[PDB]
Amino acid sequence: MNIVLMGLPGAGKGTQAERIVEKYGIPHISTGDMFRAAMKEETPLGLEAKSYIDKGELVPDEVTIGIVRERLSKSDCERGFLLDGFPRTVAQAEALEEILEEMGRPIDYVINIQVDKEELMERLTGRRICSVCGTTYHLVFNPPKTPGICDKDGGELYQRADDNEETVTKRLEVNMKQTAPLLAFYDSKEVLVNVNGQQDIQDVFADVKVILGGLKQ
Ligand SMILES: Nc1ncnc2c1ncn2[C@@H]1O[C@H](COP(=O)(O)OP(=O)(O)OP(=O)(O)OP(=O)(O)OP(=O)(O)OC[C@H]2O[C@@H](n3cnc4c(N)ncnc43)[C@H](O)[C@@H]2O)[C@@H](O)[C@H]1O
Ligand SMILES: [Mg+2]
Ligand SMILES: [Zn+2]
Repeated sequence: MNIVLMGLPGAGKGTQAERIVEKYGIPHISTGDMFRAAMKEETPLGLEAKSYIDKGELVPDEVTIGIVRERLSKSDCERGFLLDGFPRTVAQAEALEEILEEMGRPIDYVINIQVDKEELMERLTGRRICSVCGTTYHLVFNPPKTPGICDKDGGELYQRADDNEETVTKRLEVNMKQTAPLLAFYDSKEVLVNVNGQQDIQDVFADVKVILGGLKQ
């Protein structure tokens, strides 16, 4: 159960990741989360990352590969893991292959969550996130039970700093450039599976379960 999720900004990676972790019991590894946590702490790594993240640009490959290698070296990853939003360049994918070869933990599937690009702006601009647990809601498509607060813990919802229209436009341009080469990389390795992310959340997850329920040790 060594799984990677890829998809354009807003496609539903984090929404699916939360459900995969709950169902299958493997740790969530999100480069986005790691960077934003480091930003909040204002560490040298965080202060370096912030410059890129704020513009909607990719953080350099070197630092990014480093933090993922470090995370994967932790004991919990022995049972599997769910990488969310990494790799997102071919150089990251190549380094990952080598790391996982050394570790003896090769990827089972790369799940590509496909959503029409024309949908992604509204996905992001309408997104609200729990400040306590980080789960995501959508004011139109997936609202909380009580406006402004999280169903699970009562935490206050907020809007991610990079979810403004101008930053979203950039984030979409940057990552769309990467789509064809990464798809070509993993289609080659015969681990790529496409899922239709343009469905109700539980229906996208139904399709994810078809794939992940098939895995046997
Ligand atoms: N490897 C790397 N290398 C270099 N730099 C890196 C890097 N990784 C990260 N970075 C940097 O860090 C930044 C942030 O990265 P990261 O945090 O990875 O952001 P991202 O990839 O842009 O993805 P998002 O979290 O924005 O969206 P998602 O697809 O997870 O959507 P969600 O499930 O919340 O859903 C979106 C919204 O839609 C709603 N929703 C979800 N599913 C559905 C559905 N099926 N139907 C309707 N609505 C839905 C949700 O409720 C929510 O409101 C990057 O821009 C970059 O600067
Ligand atoms: Mg996410
Ligand atoms: Zn919460």
